[PDB]
Amino acid sequence: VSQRKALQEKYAKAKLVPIDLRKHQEKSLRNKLAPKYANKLTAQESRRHKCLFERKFALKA
Amino acid sequence: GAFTYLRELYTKKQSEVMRFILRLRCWEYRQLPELVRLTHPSRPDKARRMGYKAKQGMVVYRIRVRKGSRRRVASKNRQYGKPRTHHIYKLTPSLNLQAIAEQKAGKQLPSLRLLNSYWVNQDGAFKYFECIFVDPVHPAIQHDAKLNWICDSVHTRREARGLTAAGRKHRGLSGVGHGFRHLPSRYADWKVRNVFKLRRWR
Amino acid sequence: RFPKYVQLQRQKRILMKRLKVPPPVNHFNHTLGKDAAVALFKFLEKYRPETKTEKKQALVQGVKNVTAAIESKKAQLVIIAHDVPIELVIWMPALCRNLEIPYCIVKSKSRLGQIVGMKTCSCVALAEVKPEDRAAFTKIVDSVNSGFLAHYKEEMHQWGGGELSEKTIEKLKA
Amino acid sequence: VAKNNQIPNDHLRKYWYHRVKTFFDDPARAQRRRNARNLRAKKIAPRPAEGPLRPIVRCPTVRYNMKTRLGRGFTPKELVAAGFDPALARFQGIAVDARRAHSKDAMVKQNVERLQAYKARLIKV
Amino acid sequence: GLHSSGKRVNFARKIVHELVGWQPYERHTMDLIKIERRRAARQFLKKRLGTHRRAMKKLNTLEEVVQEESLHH
Amino acid sequence: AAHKTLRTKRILCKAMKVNRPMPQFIRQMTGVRHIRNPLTRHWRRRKMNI
RNA sequence: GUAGUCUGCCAUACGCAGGAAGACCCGCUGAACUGAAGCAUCUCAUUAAGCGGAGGAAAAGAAACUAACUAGGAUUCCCUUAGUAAAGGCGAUCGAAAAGGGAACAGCCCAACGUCUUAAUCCCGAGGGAAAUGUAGUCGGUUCACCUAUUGCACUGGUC
RNA sequence: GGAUACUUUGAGAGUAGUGUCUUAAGGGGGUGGUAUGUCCCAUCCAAGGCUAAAUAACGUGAGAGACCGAUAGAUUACAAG
RNA sequence: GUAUAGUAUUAUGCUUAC
RNA sequence: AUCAUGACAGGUUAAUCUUUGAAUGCAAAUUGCGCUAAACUCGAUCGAGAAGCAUGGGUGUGACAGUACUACA
Repeated sequence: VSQRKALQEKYAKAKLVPIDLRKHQEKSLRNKLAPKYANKLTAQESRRHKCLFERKFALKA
Repeated sequence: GAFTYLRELYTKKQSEVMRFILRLRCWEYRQLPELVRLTHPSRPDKARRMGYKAKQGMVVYRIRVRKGSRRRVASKNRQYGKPRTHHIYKLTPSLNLQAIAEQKAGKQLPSLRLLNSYWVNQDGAFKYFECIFVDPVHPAIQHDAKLNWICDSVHTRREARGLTAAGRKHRGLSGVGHGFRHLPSRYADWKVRNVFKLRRWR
Repeated sequence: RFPKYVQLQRQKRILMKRLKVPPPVNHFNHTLGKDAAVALFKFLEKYRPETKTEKKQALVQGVKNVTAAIESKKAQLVIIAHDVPIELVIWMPALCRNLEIPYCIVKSKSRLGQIVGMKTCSCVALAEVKPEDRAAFTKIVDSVNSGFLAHYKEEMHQWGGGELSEKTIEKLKA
Repeated sequence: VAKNNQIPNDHLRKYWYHRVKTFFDDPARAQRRRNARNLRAKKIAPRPAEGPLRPIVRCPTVRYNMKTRLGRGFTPKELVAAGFDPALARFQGIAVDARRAHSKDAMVKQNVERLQAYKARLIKV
Repeated sequence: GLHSSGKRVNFARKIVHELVGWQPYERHTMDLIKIERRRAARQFLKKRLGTHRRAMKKLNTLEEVVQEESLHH
Repeated sequence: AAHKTLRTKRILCKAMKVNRPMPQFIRQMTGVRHIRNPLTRHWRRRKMNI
């Protein structure tokens, strides 16, 4: 653990880390893409969402 | 524009200009192996109808299916049981030949999502089909809102489960109306009708 | 000896000569000569499209965009690469015959690449031209009309057909 | 077959006894439904949970010409007459249906007055 | 208005048809119209094209093609 | 035997060190009685089939 | 000879595939016992076993749909229609759909085609690469109406 | 889409699918449950794609009972696959 | 597929398909 | 080991993780037969251990093959 905490600091904040120092996780959760990419909006869709967003409303008593 | 003319040229396959071009291609395809990769698709216009867009990750593969129907499997041509089911040769496959084309190409290439296929050529022996594939892990397809639905794990091997355009034809999912009422799935619908239901109050 | 793909290349070249070719596909075979074809590129060379980083902060250069110019009737003349799927450019000639646009059919697709700044191109056309030039352009438009005058008289009922070997010809004369 | 009973008509020649479906879920199913629509109406707040608003609509065949039921959604014609934006009216809590165009003049006058009563006392946060 | 009114697609149908030409069964049908066997010719098209209303459209097309050659010849 | 392989010899080792009486101190610990060692055998009576 | 391309094969850098499980789900393949008091069509059954493939659900889904009205309006499921219309050595048996009531309710966009946009696009991290065999974008123009911020996913233990 | 062959359906001069051969049109085409031509009226625009919720659950993991009480209840209340 | 003799079809050459 | 420098059959997470197995350096009824730029670690320039090296396909990078296409000689 004296090795690993020192040796992780060398490779942390850098692209393509070693396999030992990657976190464990599941197979399914790695290969499932990050929710920004799934949820990102088309240039048609984003421009209409300027106006047609899910706005709040209510009724009078 | 330009791909008006490619469409309207390809309508008239049986003509001296077009029949010449298809024979030269079909000569080349007989010498090469069964499943083989292309750099770019032989029919650009027809590719984009079925969902091809020329960027990194999108891959194209020709494949060769044998014409004619598939015979029954028996040991020494023996048939048993009731004589209504004694045929060997007059069978036809329930799958289309496009489906059998895609389903061969699926078995050879896992790690690779079939978008769709289409027809390129035929002779006496074989049909030829040009399957579009996608590498879903590649950043260009991982990005882009229009295409990245493929990257989800629900769409792993569509050709096996019959969710291609050719897949939806055999399943009879290509029509709406009185004829097509029975076939969610042909099977799913059958089960609902046949389940025996015992309500709690009777 | 020859690793199949080498054997296919050669057989494909010979098999195109041996068959009765259709006339429209055949018309593609005729091409501008190296006297005139060198001159034509200079006009194109002068009008070469811009590269990236040569950007700050002319020429129509593709099958889809060239058909827009031809059907608008903006194109002064068209250039077509001699070889490409042949389906894409077969009708370039049928359009330019109909609407009375003059057109080359220039050899190599790759050199139309080099002048534009890609690996391939298959299609070039000029819309506006330049006041500074124009004079150079007329000479080339006259050279294409007068040069291809030989061909399109022949080509419409021409079949570039069976060349029929050397060793086959010896057996016939027996 | 014996005695004076009616012909024996039991559709029980298939193996029905493998494909049995008992409904002991039903009162637990009622709560799975019910706990969903409460976890809806908190998240939907401050918007009204009984919505979205839907048109009054005559049923088709000869033996239901009398009766009138809830439809799917208002026409783009009926919204514009009432004073609404067809695309945006989905997010104001009014269901919209582009397809329906056999509704004659009498049932339009209901559904315009139906939307006006909504738009009279709709307000915005 | 919102109708197509097809100029540009139908212009493309002309010049491809001029370039490619006629298909084997249409040439066989045109030969039967030259001989004056119009009734046998429509039976030939009905087998090929399948239905009656498909076939009678193609005759009314192909009769106009042969009557264009009457002015030329 | 002789001429046994090594992984054959590994099994025959484990088959003879496992063959023994159960220890006395488990009956003293757990207080259960009448537990026999299941992998006891005799060479003549029961063959291994390995 | 060299300089581009096209096609093929080899080597290498970086992430991916396989195997488990399989009640439910999707696509193929496919019996016979049995019933018809025999048996061959029919039935058991588009079932069992077999082959191939997914997910926490799957599949379906936004009209080449119903209808004939005082008209409905994506898909799925429950009730009823209905043991009916129909099928059938018209024997044994088999057997739906629209409408009606209810649960839930959400719509979207490529292709080409706008005969326009100087690739205006994307990946890699000062510049390389893909792409014109086509990536990206709202059809153009006038004129009144009007809308302005929230929405998904994520949520912890202890004491008395 | 057509002819023909096989499987399939309540679908009946073909409900759906598939083989073989054949193969359209686009001021036009599909559907309206009896084949075929023919005149009206009505209703939709195929051959590309994505999409939550209601729904299923003889597998695996972690409160209830008018059930069984050691020949019962699971093959197994125990050093049991 | 193709070239030539003769009664759309018969005859015997061609090779590049096969 | 006791008012804590905190007992242990408590519960997580992270290390370590033998021979195997999709099993993946090539095999296998065998503890058989290989290969490697640096770095790592003992070993005193040069040995060993440790750790690498599979097939298939994707994008990039490089190299080779061709009387395939083309221009300039």
